[PDB]
Amino acid sequence: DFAKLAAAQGDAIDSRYHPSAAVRRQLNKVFPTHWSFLLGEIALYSFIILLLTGVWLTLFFDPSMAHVTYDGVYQPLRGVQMSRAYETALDISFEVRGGLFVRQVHHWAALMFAASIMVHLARIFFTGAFRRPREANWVIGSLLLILAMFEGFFGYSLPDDLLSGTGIRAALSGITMGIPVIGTWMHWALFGGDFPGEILIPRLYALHILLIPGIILALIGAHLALVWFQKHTQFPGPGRTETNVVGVRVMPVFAVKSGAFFAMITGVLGLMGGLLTINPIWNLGPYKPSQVSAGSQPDFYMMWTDGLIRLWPAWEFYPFGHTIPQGVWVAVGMGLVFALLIAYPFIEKKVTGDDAHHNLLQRPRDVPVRTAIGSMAIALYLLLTFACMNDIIALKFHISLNATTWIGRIGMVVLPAIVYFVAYRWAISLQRSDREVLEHGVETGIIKRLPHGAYVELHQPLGPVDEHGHPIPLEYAGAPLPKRMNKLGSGGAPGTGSFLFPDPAVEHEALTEAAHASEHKSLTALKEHQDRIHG
Amino acid sequence: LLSGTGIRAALSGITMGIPVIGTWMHWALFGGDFPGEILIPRLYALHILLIPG
Amino acid sequence: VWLTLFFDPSMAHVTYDGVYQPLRGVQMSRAYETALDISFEVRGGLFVRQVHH
Amino acid sequence: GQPTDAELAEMSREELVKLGGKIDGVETIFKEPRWPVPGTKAEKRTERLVAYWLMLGGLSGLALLLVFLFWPWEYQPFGSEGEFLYSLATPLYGLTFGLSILSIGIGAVLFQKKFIPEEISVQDRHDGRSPEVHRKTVAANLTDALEGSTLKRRKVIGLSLGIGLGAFGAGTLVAFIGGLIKNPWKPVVPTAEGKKAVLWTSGWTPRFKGETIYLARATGRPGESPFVKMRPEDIDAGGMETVFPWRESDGDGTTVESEHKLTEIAMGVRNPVMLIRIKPADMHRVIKRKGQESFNFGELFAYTKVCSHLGCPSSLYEQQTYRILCPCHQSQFDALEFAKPIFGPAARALAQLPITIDEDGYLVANGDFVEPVGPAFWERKS
Amino acid sequence: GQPTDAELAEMSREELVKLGGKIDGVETIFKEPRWPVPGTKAEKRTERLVAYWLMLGGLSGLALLLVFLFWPWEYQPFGSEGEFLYSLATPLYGLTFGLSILSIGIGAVLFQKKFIPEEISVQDRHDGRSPEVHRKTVAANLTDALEGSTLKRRKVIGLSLGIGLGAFGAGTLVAFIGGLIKNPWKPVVPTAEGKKAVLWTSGWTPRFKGETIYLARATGRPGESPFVKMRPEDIDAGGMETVFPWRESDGDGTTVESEHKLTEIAMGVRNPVMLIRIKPADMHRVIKRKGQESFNFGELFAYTKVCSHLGCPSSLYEQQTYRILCPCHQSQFDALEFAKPIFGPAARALAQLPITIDEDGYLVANGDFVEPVGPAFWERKS
Ligand SMILES: CC(C)=CCC/C(C)=C/CC/C(C)=C/CC/C(C)=C/CC/C(C)=C/CC/C(C)=C/CC/C(C)=C/CC/C(C)=C/CC/C(C)=C/CC1=C(C)C(=O)c2ccccc2C1=O
Ligand SMILES: CC(C)=CCC/C(C)=C/CC/C(C)=C/CC/C(C)=C/CC/C(C)=C\CC/C(C)=C/CC/C(C)=C/CC/C(C)=C/CC/C(C)=C/CC1=C(C)C(=O)c2ccccc2C1=O
Ligand SMILES: CC(C)=CCC/C(C)=C\CC/C(C)=C/CC/C(C)=C/CC/C(C)=C/CC/C(C)=C/CC/C(C)=C/CC/C(C)=C/CC/C(C)=C\CC1=C(C)C(=O)c2ccccc2C1=O
Ligand SMILES: CCCCCCCCCCCCCCCC(=O)O[C@H](COC(=O)CCCCCCC[C@@H](C)CCCCCCCCC)COP(=O)(O)O[C@H]1[C@H](O)[C@H](O)[C@H](O)[C@@H](O)[C@@H]1O
Ligand SMILES: CCCCCCCCCCCCCCCC(=O)O[C@H](COC(=O)CCCCCCC[C@@H](C)CCCCCCCCC)COP(=O)(O)O[C@H]1[C@H](O)[C@H](O)[C@H](O)[C@@H](O)[C@@H]1O
Ligand SMILES: CCCCCCCCCCCCCCCC(=O)O[C@H](COC(=O)CCCCCCC[C@@H](C)CCCCCCCCC)COP(=O)(O)O[C@H]1[C@H](O)[C@H](O)[C@H](O)[C@@H](O)[C@@H]1O
Ligand SMILES: CCCCCCCC/C=C\CCCCCCCC(=O)OC[C@H](COP(=O)(O)OCCN)OC(=O)CCCCCCCCCCCCCCC
Ligand code: HEM
Ligand code: FES
Ligand code: FES
Repeated sequence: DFAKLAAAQGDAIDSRYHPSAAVRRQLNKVFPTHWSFLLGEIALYSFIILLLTGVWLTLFFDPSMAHVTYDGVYQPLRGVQMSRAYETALDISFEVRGGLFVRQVHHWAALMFAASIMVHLARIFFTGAFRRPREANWVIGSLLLILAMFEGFFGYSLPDDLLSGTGIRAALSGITMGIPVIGTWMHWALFGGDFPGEILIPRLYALHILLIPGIILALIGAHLALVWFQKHTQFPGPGRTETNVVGVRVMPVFAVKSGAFFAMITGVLGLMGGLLTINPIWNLGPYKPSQVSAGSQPDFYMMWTDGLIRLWPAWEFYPFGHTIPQGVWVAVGMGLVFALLIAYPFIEKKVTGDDAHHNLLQRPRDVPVRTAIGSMAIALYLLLTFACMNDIIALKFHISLNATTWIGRIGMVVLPAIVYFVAYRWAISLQRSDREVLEHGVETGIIKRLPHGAYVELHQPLGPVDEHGHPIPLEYAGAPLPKRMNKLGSGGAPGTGSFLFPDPAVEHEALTEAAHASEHKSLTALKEHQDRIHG
Repeated sequence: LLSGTGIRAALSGITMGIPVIGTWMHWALFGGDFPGEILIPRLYALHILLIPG
Repeated sequence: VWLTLFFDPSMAHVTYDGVYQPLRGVQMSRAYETALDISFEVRGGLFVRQVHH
Repeated sequence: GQPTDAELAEMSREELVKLGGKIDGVETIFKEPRWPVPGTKAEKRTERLVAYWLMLGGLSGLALLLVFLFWPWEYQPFGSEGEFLYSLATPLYGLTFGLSILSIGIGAVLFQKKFIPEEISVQDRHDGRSPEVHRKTVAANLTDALEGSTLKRRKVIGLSLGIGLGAFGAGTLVAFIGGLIKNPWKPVVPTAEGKKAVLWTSGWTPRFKGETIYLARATGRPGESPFVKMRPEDIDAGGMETVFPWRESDGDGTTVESEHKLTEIAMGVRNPVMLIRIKPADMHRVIKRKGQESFNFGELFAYTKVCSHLGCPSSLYEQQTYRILCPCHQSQFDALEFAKPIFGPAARALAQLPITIDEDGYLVANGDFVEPVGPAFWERKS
Repeated sequence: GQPTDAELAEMSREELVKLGGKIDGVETIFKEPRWPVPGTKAEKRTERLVAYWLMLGGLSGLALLLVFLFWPWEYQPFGSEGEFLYSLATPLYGLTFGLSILSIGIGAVLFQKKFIPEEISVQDRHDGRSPEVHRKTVAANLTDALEGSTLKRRKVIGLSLGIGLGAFGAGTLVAFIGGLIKNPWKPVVPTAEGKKAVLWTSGWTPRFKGETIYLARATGRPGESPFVKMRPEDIDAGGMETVFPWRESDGDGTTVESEHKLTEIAMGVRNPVMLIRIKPADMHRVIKRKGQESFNFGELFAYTKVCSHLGCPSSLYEQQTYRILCPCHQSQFDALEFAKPIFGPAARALAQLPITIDEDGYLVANGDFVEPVGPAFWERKS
């Protein structure tokens, strides 16, 4: 009697505790059903998969520089001195059932985590979800992005590899020693000595499996709690206002679709871990200061920092008996990048004057200057990433390596400007298109007038039509406009039988008019609620 | 010496004496015989992240 | 957290060659070696591990 | 406007759901089932579709279990029967797992989009500026806690608590971080000129005056005799060889005392050097640095491999251009001239090792680098 | 019974605190200040007392800082000038830190107990069985979510989702734990009788038929020649020596190839053995096991050190009692008889190594243990 068991368990729960009101509030919480609001969930799900795979990895990983000869199964690396970290990474890859798959899905989850964090940041920035109520949310999310970047750095640096080791040597060691007053001291504190200090990988292992994941988990908890209680913002729409949330309740629909989305994201990541090879360390010999490779790139989320290193033009200053190497330039650049990213909402409000409580998102077209600035920043980030990749770009796409370096150097001040101008004008022209639709109706096929030979596109008005043909223009309300009669009530009733065979006409008619009734009922309910809010 | 002797007693002997799956639990925890080269890394994971979490 | 910043979990055998004279040239694991390093060659490391225990 | 003391008994499920929405500030508008018409076969087809997706997920999960437990996993040497099975083993694990969970997710999404009823529930958002009753009551509670405590009236306690907390925090933070803080300039590395700091000294620093440091070539032999003495004749015009600072005392790796000295030589960050043979025809284009004019032994030039910018090895030697390129950040150093950077982030030249030949003709270092060799840092160029 | 729309403006702090308590179900009774009478000098003394405690905390925190920054820390070898300072270095760190924070805590407690007003606030506890409105509305919401979803009507979906989730769960859990699972009976250790399991084989198992396995004494020499061949004359009546299975191929630890075989010998769990010289007077009290009657060489008996119960070494030896005691759990084995347990948790006798002397008189195992030597397990005694 599962129904009786459920009832008895509910009564016992509500007697021991009293979660009825709280649970009802959680279940009844309404979440907007916009697709772009799942971008953060992608990052959350990738993070969960990262935790689950990282536990498995830590069950088999040994962090240490203790030198050992492999003497494993992988023949191409036998008798070669390597760190125990590399040896156990190879053991995970080869000598544990499914360890290669687990580590590959872990790395793919890391890449998807960074990518989805970037996409979510783009969504919120361009939609203006950081304004008065949620600047703190933006700030903690920026800290979260920085932590994710650096944890991925430490994660692919954990198995001491040739690629990851040379990346560490460059970024960490060089840029740390570069810092003027405390650079060498920071280097010695972090590595416990010179660069190959025998505590580096244990320290990174701790930072990567316990410390940084703990901070990220706490910050994700704060992030999700803030989103939960500062009810999720929404785009302007029929019944959507600054003081309501139009969407679906948590329990019946949102919970089911979020769980299913998590399942599908897990499936995508597992499929990638299977079919796509990620970081094949066995091809990469154990780290040695002398051995190198041509590629020498970090993961894509640090590729922009590496590209900054490459592109910045070797400007070194030599104060009285001292040196200020080119690494400090990039250190300051990264500092500026993070500072501006964290402080943008406050910069935005200082610049514009907006101190209003904003609960309705802005369309990126509707906010041109911010959209232009975001496009400019994305262009700069892409230029830096492809500059880091300039080695492989030059190799495959036959471009001189010097040519790619200087393309990056010039474009990091030219391409941002071009993209800013283009994005600003593009946003304004999207606004112009929206107003054209508002004032003339949707466009359709052309018709030749009866008496004379005029051609008229035979538009379709979206609002009340004047006594004559031309309609009364509507007022823009911040919501997208249907520019195709495709997406309106036109040409949308295929035979509802099946792909290969029809259904009885009675069934088809019943279904089609039932759907018509349901959709017009939804439209009428939204219209009535909209009229009720002010009217 | 002290703590490794304690491990050898409890974790190894007790685990490996269990009738149906004792040796199987021992080998799966230690990655093989008692002094298996993964015991302390596994305990480190368990002790800094997994169990404290 | 402080201890993890200095501890190295591994059975990888090493001769101490550290500061504690009574154990010098003796085969030991990296775990033991770094615990000794915390005790002796890290300022306040002995205190931190003792207050931890 | 009443809590429905006894009407809940006869209130139906729909009425109770509406009441809950009302209490929570949620008004459910157009909660309509997906299949109002009963008995239609489109409903059965959609049912079968979601069932097929869920069953595909289950079959793929069973496939994951069967392949995981029973498949030729385990590395297979090159060109051996079973290599193909091993190569597509992990792909099969990932394919089965991902397909299973993805199909389950697709089935769940289809159930939500086809069977779970459609709603446009609208929740009243009470964001911002809690009602004045709550605000003023919280303010009163906090202010009463602060003032009643009699703080901001015991000046001595106010200052003493601040001093105590500040001193304790200072002591605790300093004791937390002093374990990590180390002096980079503590003289530790022994040298002919007494113990010196690590950054100044590399494997090429003479431990005692007049020590012989051979430019030993690092044969890839796994462990035994990894470094072997080198002769000028071994290199030929337009050739580069990575050499290391090997000492007679640092004999082959057969012993245990050795194979730690050799490991230290191999792992020395500032140790590896590139010995390049400048072509005799191109020897006339060489421009030499101050104090490094006699460093080259005839047409042999020894430059540190460590890039002068962030310290990656600069191994990519290009002959017929005499350019030592670094792969980490694409910086070229003109080997013909003193190895000065003529492109890329680097701004300082690579340190040039003084080389010569000892008795028996083997290549040896004729001294130490006249400058620190790794990447630059604050305490440099003086 | 009204929310005080505009009364809050003139409501005082006490009234607002009472209102908040009322809203939260909290009635603050007897919230009285500690010092109603003003100007008294007992108040000043108590103020100064808490101030003194906080100032002691601050002074001790500064002491922690100064001691940590400037104290003769670092190990001092032994009987060395500075050894006394080092010995109380860490105690001083702990003393200063603990005293500082303890004094801060004492000051805070005294401030709470002497200056913060005393209250006996009583909160209304609404535990158990949320009001029927909430219970029934939650039940209605959950039941509407379940039934409206149309589940428990699509038997094909109900069963397919269960099958899919179960199959995926089982694929995933098996694929998680399967990496860890290893057959303890995979024949891996080579032996004269082919590869055998690790539990069956020890360091005393002859790798090839007729192999010589000397009972090498483990000298404490740090690294070089750790194991040295042994002779019966070395022990004297009532003597115990820990010996290991040393092969001629496992030469001294000078080479890298050696010092790994030797480390394996030292770290072998089942390798160490105790060789006991039974006193000739007491040789007549010896009882011998089935198949172990000729194992002893004259008055030499070689018993495994690993205790038969949980595998700790049984290193303690009592002569004139001939009792091999295990420190882990206080189990004694009668060495005179076959090393059968005559006390403690152990129930199986220690395995007896056959021993003899080869040419030159060096002690060598005359075979292998006729039983598994470590602690017992399921697959044993057959
Ligand atoms: C710092 C910086 C950006 C310097 C400039 C270097 C650079 C990126 C130059 C452009 C590269 C191109 C597009 C070369 C083709 C020749 C060329 C320049 C034609 C004119 C360009 C132009 C305006 C054309 C008009 C039409 C048009 C837009 C054509 C674009 C054609 C292309 C290539 C579109 C895709 C863009 C693309 C993928 C560029 C390469 C970028 C990267 C990082 C690829 C990474 C990558 C590589 C490198 C693999 O080898 C690989 C092997 C197996 C699986 C996966 C991959 C993989 O993902
Ligand atoms: C103008 C205007 C109106 C401004 C608005 C005012 C404003 C700023 C309002 C917001 C207020 C803010 C930001 C408050 C603080 C928020 C905060 C920190 C809350 C606590 C968060 C929490 C719970 C835990 C802490 C998490 C955490 C680590 C947060 C900080 C995240 C950041 C900024 C990390 C930066 C890391 C970084 C690069 C530091 C520079 C130090 C250097 C140069 C180290 C050397 C170095 C290393 C070590 C590398 O690994 C590396 C790798 C690749 C390339 C280069 C380098 C490199 O140079
Ligand atoms: C060889 C080898 C070892 C292979 C294995 C690889 C490995 C090591 C690890 C991965 C293996 C595993 C365990 C994979 C499965 C992972 C997993 C649990 C998937 C669940 C997805 C699934 C099976 C769905 C079935 C379809 C279905 C009926 C769905 C409806 C019922 C379900 C499952 C609902 C789940 C809801 C859900 C995702 C809850 C997450 C809980 C968390 C952390 C946060 C909740 C939460 C969410 C989700 C928000 O979006 C949100 C947005 C704004 C503000 C706040 C929140 C918020 O608090
Ligand atoms: C994390 C790991 C989790 C575990 C997952 C993995 C577990 C897999 C276990 C199954 C694998 C196969 C078992 C192998 C090993 C095995 O178990 O032995 C068998 C035993 O079957 C029998 O007859 C026993 C029944 C007869 C006696 C009746 C006894 C009743 C007892 C059990 C009642 C007490 C229970 C109390 C519980 C107390 C709990 C304490 C908390 C017989 O030997 P066999 O299968 O031929 O294996 C040979 C080796 O015996 C051979 O020494 C070797 O040489 C090889 O040849 C090998 O192949
Ligand atoms: C407000 C606090 C005021 C105090 C300022 C403290 C900074 C001045 C240091 C004074 C001590 C220096 C002289 C005697 C000591 C000396 O010569 O040591 C030096 C290194 O100084 C040390 O001791 C440790 C330095 C202390 C860490 C300070 C942390 C930063 C502070 C300033 C921030 C927290 C304060 C609160 C403000 C923030 C509030 C929060 C908002 C070099 O070490 P070395 O010669 O290589 O030996 C190594 C051994 O030190 C090493 O501990 C050992 O572990 C080895 O690794 C070893 O090699
Ligand atoms: C419902 C699931 C039904 C499936 C039952 C699974 C148990 C039967 C195993 C069938 C495979 C055995 C024959 C082929 C395979 C074979 O011979 O391998 C053996 C070991 O079997 C393995 O493979 C891994 C065993 C699988 C783990 C199963 C985990 C427990 C399950 C039963 C519980 C989860 C299921 C869901 C129920 C719970 C729901 C939650 C409420 C011995 O390994 P070995 O010869 O030493 O080599 C080592 C390599 O295995 C090793 O992976 C490698 O990592 C090395 O370390 C290597 O040395
Ligand atoms: C990849 C790209 C790089 C990354 C880009 C992200 C960084 C943030 C982006 C842009 C910031 C600069 C915006 C442009 C600032 C406008 C200047 C001005 O002249 O002020 C006029 C305003 C309107 O006044 P109005 O009554 O609307 O009348 C209309 C009058 N014509 O005045 C004000 O309130 C504001 C006065 C001063 C505001 C200070 C803002 C900057 C604060 C420092 C933060 C760092 C800045 C980094 C810059 C890159
Ligand atoms: C939170 C975000 C995380 C990110 C972005 C991340 C990223 C990465 C990446 C990219 C790798 C390289 C894997 C490879 O090269 O095969 C890695 C390795 C590793 N990760 Fe993480 N990780 C995260 C969380 C975790 C957690 C929570 C744990 C522990 C529970 C963990 C444990 C490990 C271990 C042990 C390794 C080394 C395994 C190996 O070398 O193959 N990671 N990480
Ligand atoms: S690391 Fe060599 S040029 Fe930058
Ligand atoms: S360990 Fe020897 S008696 Fe228990």
